[PDB]
Amino acid sequence: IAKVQADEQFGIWLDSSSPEQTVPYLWSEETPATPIGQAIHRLLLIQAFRPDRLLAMAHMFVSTNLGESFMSIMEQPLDLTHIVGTEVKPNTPVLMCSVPGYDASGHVEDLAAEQNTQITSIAIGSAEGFNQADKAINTAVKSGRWVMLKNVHLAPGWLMQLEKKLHSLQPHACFRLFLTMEINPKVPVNLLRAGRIFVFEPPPGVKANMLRTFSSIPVSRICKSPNERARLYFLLAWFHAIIQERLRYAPLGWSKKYEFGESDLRSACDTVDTWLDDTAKGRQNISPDKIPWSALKTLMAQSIYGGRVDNEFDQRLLNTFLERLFTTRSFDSEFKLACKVDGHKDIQMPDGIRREEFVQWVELLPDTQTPSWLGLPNNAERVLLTTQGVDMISKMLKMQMLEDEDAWMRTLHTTASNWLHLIPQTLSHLKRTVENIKDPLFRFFEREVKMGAKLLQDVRQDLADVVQVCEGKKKQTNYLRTLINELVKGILPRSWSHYTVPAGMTVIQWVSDFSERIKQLQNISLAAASGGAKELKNIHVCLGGLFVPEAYITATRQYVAQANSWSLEELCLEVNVTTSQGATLDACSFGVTGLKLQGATCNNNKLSLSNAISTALPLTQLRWVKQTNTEKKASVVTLPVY
Amino acid sequence: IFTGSADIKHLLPVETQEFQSISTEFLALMKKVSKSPLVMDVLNIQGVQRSLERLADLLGEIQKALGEYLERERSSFPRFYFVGDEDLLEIIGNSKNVAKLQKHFKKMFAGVSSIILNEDNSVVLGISSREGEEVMFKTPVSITEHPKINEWLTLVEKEMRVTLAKLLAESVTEVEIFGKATSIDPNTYITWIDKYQAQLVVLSAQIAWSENVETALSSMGGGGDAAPLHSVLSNVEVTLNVLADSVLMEQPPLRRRKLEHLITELVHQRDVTRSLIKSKIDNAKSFEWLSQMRFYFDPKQTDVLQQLSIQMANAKFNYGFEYLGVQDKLVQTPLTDRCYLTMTQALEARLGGSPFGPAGTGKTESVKALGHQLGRFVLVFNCDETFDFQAMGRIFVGLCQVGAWGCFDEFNRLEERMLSAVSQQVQCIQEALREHSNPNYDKTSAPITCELLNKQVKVSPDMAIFITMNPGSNLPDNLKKLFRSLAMTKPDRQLIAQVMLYSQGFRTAEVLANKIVPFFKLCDEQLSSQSHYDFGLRALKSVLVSAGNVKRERIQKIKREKEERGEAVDEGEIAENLPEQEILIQSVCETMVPKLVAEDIPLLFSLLSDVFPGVQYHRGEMTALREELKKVCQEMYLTYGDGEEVGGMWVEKVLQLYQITQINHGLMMVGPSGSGKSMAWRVLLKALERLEGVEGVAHIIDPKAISKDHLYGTLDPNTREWTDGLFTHVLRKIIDSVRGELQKRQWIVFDGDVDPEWVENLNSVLDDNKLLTLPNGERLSLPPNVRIMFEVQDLKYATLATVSRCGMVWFSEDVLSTDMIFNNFLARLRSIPLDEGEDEAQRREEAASPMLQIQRDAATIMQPYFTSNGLVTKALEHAFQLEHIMDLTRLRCLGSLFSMLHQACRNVAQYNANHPDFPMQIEQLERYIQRYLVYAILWSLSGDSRLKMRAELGEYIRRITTVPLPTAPNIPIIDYEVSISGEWSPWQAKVPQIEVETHKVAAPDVVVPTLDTVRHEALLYTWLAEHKPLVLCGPPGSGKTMTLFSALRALPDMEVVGLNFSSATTPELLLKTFDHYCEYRRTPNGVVLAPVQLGKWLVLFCDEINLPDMDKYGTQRVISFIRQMVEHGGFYRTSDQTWVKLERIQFVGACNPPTDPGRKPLSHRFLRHVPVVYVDYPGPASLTQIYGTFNRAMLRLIPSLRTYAEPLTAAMVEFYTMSQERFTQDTQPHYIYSPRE
Repeated sequence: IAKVQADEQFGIWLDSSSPEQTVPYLWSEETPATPIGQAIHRLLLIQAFRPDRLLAMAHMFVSTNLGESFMSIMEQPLDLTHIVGTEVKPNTPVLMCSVPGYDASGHVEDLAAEQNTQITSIAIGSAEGFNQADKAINTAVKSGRWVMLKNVHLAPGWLMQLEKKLHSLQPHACFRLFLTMEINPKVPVNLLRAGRIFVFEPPPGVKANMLRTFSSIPVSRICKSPNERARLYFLLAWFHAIIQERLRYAPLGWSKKYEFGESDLRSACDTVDTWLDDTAKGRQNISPDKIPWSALKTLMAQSIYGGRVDNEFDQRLLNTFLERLFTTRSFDSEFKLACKVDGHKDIQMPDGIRREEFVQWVELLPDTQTPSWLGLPNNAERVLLTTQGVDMISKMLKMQMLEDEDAWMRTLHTTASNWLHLIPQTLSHLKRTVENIKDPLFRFFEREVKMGAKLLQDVRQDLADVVQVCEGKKKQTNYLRTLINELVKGILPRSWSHYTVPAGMTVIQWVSDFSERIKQLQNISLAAASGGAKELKNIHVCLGGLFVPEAYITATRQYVAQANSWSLEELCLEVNVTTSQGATLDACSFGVTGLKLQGATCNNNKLSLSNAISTALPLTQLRWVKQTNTEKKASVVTLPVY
Repeated sequence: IFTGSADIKHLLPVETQEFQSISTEFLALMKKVSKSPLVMDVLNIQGVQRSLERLADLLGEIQKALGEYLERERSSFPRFYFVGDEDLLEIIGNSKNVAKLQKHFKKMFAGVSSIILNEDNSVVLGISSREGEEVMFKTPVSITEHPKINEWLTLVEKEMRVTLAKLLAESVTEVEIFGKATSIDPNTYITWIDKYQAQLVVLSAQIAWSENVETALSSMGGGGDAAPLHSVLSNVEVTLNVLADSVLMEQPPLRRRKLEHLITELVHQRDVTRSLIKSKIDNAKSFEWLSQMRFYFDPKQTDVLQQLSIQMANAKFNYGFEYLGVQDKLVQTPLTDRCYLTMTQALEARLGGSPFGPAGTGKTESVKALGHQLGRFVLVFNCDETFDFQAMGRIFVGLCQVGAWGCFDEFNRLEERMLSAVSQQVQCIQEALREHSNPNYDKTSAPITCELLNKQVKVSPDMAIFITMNPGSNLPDNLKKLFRSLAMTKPDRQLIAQVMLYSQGFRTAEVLANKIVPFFKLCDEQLSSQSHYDFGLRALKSVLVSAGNVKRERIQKIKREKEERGEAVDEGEIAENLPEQEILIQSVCETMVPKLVAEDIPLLFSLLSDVFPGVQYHRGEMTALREELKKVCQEMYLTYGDGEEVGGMWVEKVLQLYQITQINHGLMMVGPSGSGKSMAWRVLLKALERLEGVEGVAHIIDPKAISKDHLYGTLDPNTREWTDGLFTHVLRKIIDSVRGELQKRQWIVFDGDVDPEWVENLNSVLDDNKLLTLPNGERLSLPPNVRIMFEVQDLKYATLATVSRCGMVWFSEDVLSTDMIFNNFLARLRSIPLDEGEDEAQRREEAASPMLQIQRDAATIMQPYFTSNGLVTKALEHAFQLEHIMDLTRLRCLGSLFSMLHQACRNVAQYNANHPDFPMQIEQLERYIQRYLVYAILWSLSGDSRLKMRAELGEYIRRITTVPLPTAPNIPIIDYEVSISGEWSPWQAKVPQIEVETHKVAAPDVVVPTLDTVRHEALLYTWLAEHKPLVLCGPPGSGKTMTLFSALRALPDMEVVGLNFSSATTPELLLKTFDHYCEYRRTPNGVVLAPVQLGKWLVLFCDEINLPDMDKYGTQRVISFIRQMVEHGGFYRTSDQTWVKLERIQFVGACNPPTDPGRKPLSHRFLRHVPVVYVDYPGPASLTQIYGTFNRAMLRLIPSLRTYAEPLTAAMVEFYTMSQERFTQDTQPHYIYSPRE
């Protein structure tokens, strides 16, 4: 803290694009540190200050240890020739595991063309596939040919039978069997144990998705009459880029990782072809204004692409994208496909009419790509990397294992001890009278406080038993040994989360959430016991500490409706973000503390788009007013509360 | 096949002769085998192997020929693929008996439930639906000219299609008049609605509206003239006003359904015409009209399957003219229109549909509505425990052959082999359908064929497969590229309730729906979670239909009272000046409040007052039934109420049960034990027999103590004859009406816990079909005079399918207060005699007996201690704080206390019998009764706890009572008996000291008397007189078994039978004990089981009641059997299926606490009946007495050491006591010390 206070040019390091090349010397030392010691010192500094670059910094750490060229073989095309000619035993099938919607058998066909080897390619769908695959393997096990089975994840039991057949096989020294499959946990574990694994991911980027989309569609369909349809296909291809890379940026790009696959593209091409054949009636040219834009927008926002969409906000996002792209204005030569790319640049749509001009423009795309291509802010990339940065560290926490014998429980004794010492021992319960049933907020707080007290008792008894195990006081039960292994790897067990809980989150942030949650529950329980029911409105309630906030919203609605004698269908919502300290609450106003605004800054109930990832909102006064039948102003935006 | 149906022989004569020869050979061979059943003798018959192989080949030939004949018939008439095997042999074998063919039409066609025939059964004149909707054929089918079954079945299908098309043409020709008239006569419209069927009415309305809108758009021409669209909108608004005025009258339910469907369709027409007018659409080829669903009728088409073409976006379909009867119309929400768009886009792309989402969002009903609107046969296959794989290949063949639709609700719930096999078949069918894409290539369909069940099956282009999924999850990988998914995460409930209310004649259907829809979500969130609460969309729809019925009832009542007076009655006028929120709150309360628990009813009323401000619900006053309830409850010593009194809630619950019997024919009482549910139905029955003057018969059956093969009957596995079960005998006795039983009203009450196994056959009669089927094959219809009832403690193991069909009443514990129990006890004791036996029980007066007067005086004495804030209630609420070996049920302690006070008045009568010179005077009576009440409260509450809690309860009683307790400082009050005089007598003074001989020093039949055994012996002597089933528990070795045996053998009339229970005790143990000791004798009152030893009361010792094992459902068969003997005074003989009664039978039992590993806790319906005593270890004083006696017995061999007897035993006790302080069970489970050591 003293060194970061004393340093003058620290600030340019704080917002640097790649600060890990210029980490400042701040650590106090007595002997001159080694290059690897300097590397771990700057690694800790990068982890502390700017974790977004942290993964990249980890690469430089490997550059300090095992050479600069260590990961240099990844970003090269895969050397299949040397591996299948030298490194693969003929009784070992080569497993090619790709993601769904992606294929890698073209590599096999290219290798079979290059090495001059005959290949029997068989896709498997039924028992005829069983018979043909067994006949092909029984002939090529003597002839020494090459046999590929494609999409073999569909029949796992027959794959178990095939592996048991292959274990007793004595093949020719150049017979090679490939099994190409999707990455799916329906595969047996022993085939991945007894095979050569290869992972084939598509290259990330908008441009590569456009190349794959344009390669998928035949040229004979695209080059049909009328001439405008290919232009539309380019727009359709752009649409299949413009959300799929957005699927890389969950939860900011979409609420969940939807299954926007190849069949959506094929159905979109089919409905575009059918509508253009119904509209043009075979003519060579039609007007851009006579294209049924509403038909395409509706059938691709509701039928083709929107069927997988369940959230209405993602449906609104898809409809805004479709209304921003699939118009007649896109046919104009001055259309910007992506505005404010890197703040000031823009992406203009090419003016060609034939397909090859579009392919040339797509090939002439710049190799630099920012999230502003998709409409996202650039700092979302700054989010996404550091999300994966967390996904590094906990994974290494999974790899701690137990092997240091010739101190896991030696650390875990103190870990469970301080986790016991953090949380209070006993949470008090609220007293049950009749006069606080007329106040629904007390019903909320009692439904909160039993759930909190039971989870407190559960965590306390489990941590007490774990710290008994760490001194040898207790015999290792299956539940206790599983719990102590989960605590070694630092993962949340299933038997610990019992309310609406964030997924994929570790145990230390979990126990910090208990500290804040039952601290807030103890404070509101003491206030409810002391001041009576009337204090229950004036207290500032954090919605994140409650196990259910929609009950709080409905309880505030009921409190207003009972206080002023109005029907529950008549009230509507209003939010005022006040910033002056000690703002006096009104009759229908309830104080909410600790909300976060992602992507904007609010001043005087007025939002402005900002490049900060999050801003801590002050005490929000949530008010319930009468449903006036006023037309909504165009300057009013509906935001979701997650 | 060759003997069950007699007409299969004439169809296959060669196979009949062949099977006759084969049967002759096989019976001769089997007679030769039956001569010698030795295995080596069967192996040594001459030429037996060649003959067996020849017979096997011949039987295989007959089977192959018959299977090919059945497959030929199934390929002839394609709907034969939808029927089972033996049903198909029944259908073809009953060609000359057409009526037997009538029951199979429901599985075959969509709505054709029967066929209307000639009087001679030679012409099939027409067809009918399930709901009585009928169609006469335009051309009749003459079955004499077409005697083959498949021939006249194809003719029936073709003529139904022809008649449906011609009637649709005439209906649209007549309704095009009403489409263009600004003024509509109600009478001609009602004549049109009553003339034609509901699907034809909705179809003609849709076709006429679509044609008029298309003609209006052609007349618009892009000139900006919105006048004809306004004209069509005004016409449909005029029809809305005409139909909403017509639905407010009194209508038959068929025409009410037709008007409801018409309102539901035409309101959507009004909304879409409003949207079309608002969006300023001027061209007929605009997408805002193309995306809406369109119809085009061509009467000039000769082909009867394409006279109506239904189009939506790019998709077009031809109307299959399948009879659907009267289905349920779906409210066309935006979600429904989006579903229609997605599924029609997937069907035009030759794909399949996957509407995925949570349960209850109208997925499968939307698929069914889409299939019905296009008029195709839809078949919903449930993917939860009703998944037969033996017929689903045949079902897929029928779907591909005749052309139909298939829906699979909850495909996520299937297991792996089901999912793999069905997904492979569906994948193969969908790939065959995707071959129909690219018709330019498919100019030759080459009669398209698919691989199914290892054969080749032709595929119709009108067929479709739909899969419904429940995520939370993704589709199987065989079909993920073949199906189009659609998220139904939330349907629009507000529009559904708006159209449902507006179809029920409600004038203000917007604000009322906007109130009621969030109220159900409020009830689902704010109320505590219960497994029988239903806040779903189906319950909301039922609530709205019931609200329409309540409004119609109020309108009819106003019309009747205005008819009686002299006033002019207009239905619109009396419907105008009338509140609708009161109707909705009345229907909501009258549906929901009987299911509510007592803790959540003021939360429900708070929510209901918040949603509906200032609206209150008033319970319907039934004054005559309440007067008969007052008479019956005053007859049977029961407290009464009239709302917010001591007993009002029980009368409210029994009135709710009366209304549920009026509404639902299957009902349950579902509250906890001891809350009045078991006799409230008898009170209602014996009040209805006085109010209506109709005889009431009740049949109480225990469902779990009697096996399913005994309850419903089992068929003979060989030599097949049908044996009736208990329920089937009851129903057969009702339906035969030999004794005129159908004139009376009969109630069958299944007094026992609910379980899915014995109710699955009851589901076929518990639904609206009301038809019980049997393995015999009889189809029995339940008469309307019968009402199936249930009595269950909880629904811990109740399936949803049975609980959805039954109206329920929750009889909570706070319905019954303790004051009602005290009133029942005092009013029983002031009127019943305790010496009458059985003769005067039918006789239920001042000078009847002196014992009645002395118990009346005792009641007068003990009444001030029986108040709400007196002694007994405070002792009960303090004893509920005490822990016991089992759960302290309130009614158990109260019944035990009442029995012991009965024994107190019996003791007073014994004093007056032994001293006839002067009676029991009032002061000594007051002292005896007031001391005995303290003694009886102490025993009846703290007889199930340790000595420290006996001392604690005695201290609390001493602090809160006025009666003087004995002065002695360190002796608890539980050791002082109340004497027959007014003073306390110590038990230590009452125990004798006996000396036992040397020959039996540790014999298992002798006992040494001490304080504890004489106390417990007096307690069993009190409890055994009134035949209460007594149970003693405690740690092992405490001596309960032989104390019970010695006290039972000491009584001169108790004949003791010692039975032992383990984890394999069926009721056959008790039945064999009754067959060994008792006998059945018939009397004109009824058959009765009695012991052979006349005058001796038989007692069944069962040594370990806890030891029978619980089932999968928390039930014990023998314990429920003993419970029904104690509660009902008898059981059922399954061989004759007749009620027997126990005459001189008791039950006593011993136990161990249920914290022991081999024990199970007892049922709360059985724990109410039993008074339970906790037998502790005897303690140091009792053991010094016992083993001082035993060592003085032992030291008679050696005569020089008498004086070393007594100093030994104390030491022999004392060290043992420190073992009981040192070697605890927690250190090691075998560190157990008892007097057995």
